[PDB]
Amino acid sequence: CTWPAWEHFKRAYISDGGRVIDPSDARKITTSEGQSYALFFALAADDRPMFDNVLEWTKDNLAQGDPGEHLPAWLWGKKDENNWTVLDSNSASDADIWIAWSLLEAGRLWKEARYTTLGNALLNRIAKEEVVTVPGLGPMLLPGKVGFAEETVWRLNPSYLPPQIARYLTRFGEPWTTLQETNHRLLLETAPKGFSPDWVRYEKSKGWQLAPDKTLISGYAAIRVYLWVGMMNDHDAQKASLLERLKPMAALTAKKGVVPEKVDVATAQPRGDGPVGFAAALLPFLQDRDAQAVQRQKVADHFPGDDAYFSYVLTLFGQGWDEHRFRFTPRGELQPDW
Ligand SMILES: OC[C@H]1O[C@@H](O[C@H]2[C@H](O)[C@@H](O)[C@H](O[C@H]3[C@H](O)[C@@H](O)[C@H](O[C@H]4[C@H](O)[C@@H](O)[C@@H](O)O[C@@H]4CO)O[C@@H]3CO)O[C@@H]2CO)[C@H](O)[C@@H](O)[C@@H]1O
Ligand SMILES: OC[C@H]1O[C@@H](O[C@H]2[C@H](O)[C@@H](O)[C@H](O[C@H]3[C@H](O)[C@@H](O)[C@H](O)O[C@@H]3CO)O[C@@H]2CO)[C@H](O)[C@@H](O)[C@@H]1O
Ligand SMILES: OC[C@H]1O[C@@H](O[C@H]2[C@H](O)[C@@H](O)[C@H](O)O[C@@H]2CO)[C@H](O)[C@@H](O)[C@@H]1O
Repeated sequence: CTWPAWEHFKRAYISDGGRVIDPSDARKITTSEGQSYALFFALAADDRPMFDNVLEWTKDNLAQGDPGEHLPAWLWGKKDENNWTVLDSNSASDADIWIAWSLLEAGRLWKEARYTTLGNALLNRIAKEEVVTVPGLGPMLLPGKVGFAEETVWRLNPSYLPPQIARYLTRFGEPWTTLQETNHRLLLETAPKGFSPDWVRYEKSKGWQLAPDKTLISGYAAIRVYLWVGMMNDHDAQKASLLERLKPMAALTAKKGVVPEKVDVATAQPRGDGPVGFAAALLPFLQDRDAQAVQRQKVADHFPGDDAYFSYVLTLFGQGWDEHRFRFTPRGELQPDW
């Protein structure tokens, strides 16, 4: 029947009108990411009323009524004391992808063609507006429709296309067929010490820009890479290759029992202790039963409060998967626990 942590999330973080609010920002923001994760969780929980409430808010307030015609603006909130509105009209493609996947899986599982039609239109718009062929790489997913592509340099975010979602989307043909391959190579090629970067640049005639840099780190974006990989179905033939490349994050977490806040991608040097959400995010990733139980204790004893949006959503994914609240099939479909 119910998923208690999701029920609490609805009460503490989602407005009556269907917007996920990050309370830690003075502008009391909603992001397209937060909306997209709420759609996913509502679908996993078999919660069509909240799915629809969140979807309608997203459509009307981020997408000018129709995500098939307008990619959702990524940031919304208090712009001035008399104006709650879009704060940045640019898209975030990780959210766009999670919205598209959630609509397509809701349409399939709830047998609702309206969701399928909207998911298809949004997917097509993602391909049109934030997928480009990068010389040397092929088709790649940009992090947003503006701001990440210049004539000779591009910036990517390895957390933005979960491998299981890339595998699911290949059913729609190109560019998704090729994007699944370029995404897999992105993940393998940009983790030279086994740590995936938050953001990474590719430069024409030069390749991936992996030199040591205080900004080339596995942090609050890339923690999601390990989470997505951990939640891949074991029968996905590529899960093993990704676990093997990212194994240093598992070995480092097991060593002192603390997920690092930031790891230098070029040197593997860690700094800081990650929040509880990082512990939960590694639950599906850690294959060793003892290392995973150490992190489980931290999530149990330091479960995120109502002032911790990001750790809460990482916990709904990571603890949710740890509790069998949802699974992915080998093709990246939702295998629901309804
Ligand atoms: O125009 C001046 C300047 O713009 C640069 O492009 C910007 C672009 O204007 C801006 O919209 C975009 O903002 C990103 C933001 O940095 C990013 O953090 C956010 O990502 C979401 C995502 O959903 C998350 O899951 C995770 O990434 O965090 C947030 C949600 O919390 O997405 C927005 C939208 O893409 O950043 C661009 C690059 O900085 C130009 O590059 C520059 O040349 C110009 O000078
Ligand atoms: O016109 C564009 C869309 O506007 C939607 O209404 C928004 C209001 O314009 C906005 O003033 C209000 O802001 C709220 C905020 O939701 C709430 O969390 C905060 O505490 O108080 C603010 C001020 O009341 O948000 C709503 C959306 O939540 C229309 O609903 C929509 O149809 C229309 O397309
Ligand atoms: O880009 C990753 C991610 O950051 C989230 O907020 C972080 C923030 O990056 C960090 O500066 C702050 O100190 O802690 C929080 C998380 O505990 C943000 O909420 C996400 O939407 C964003 O995707």
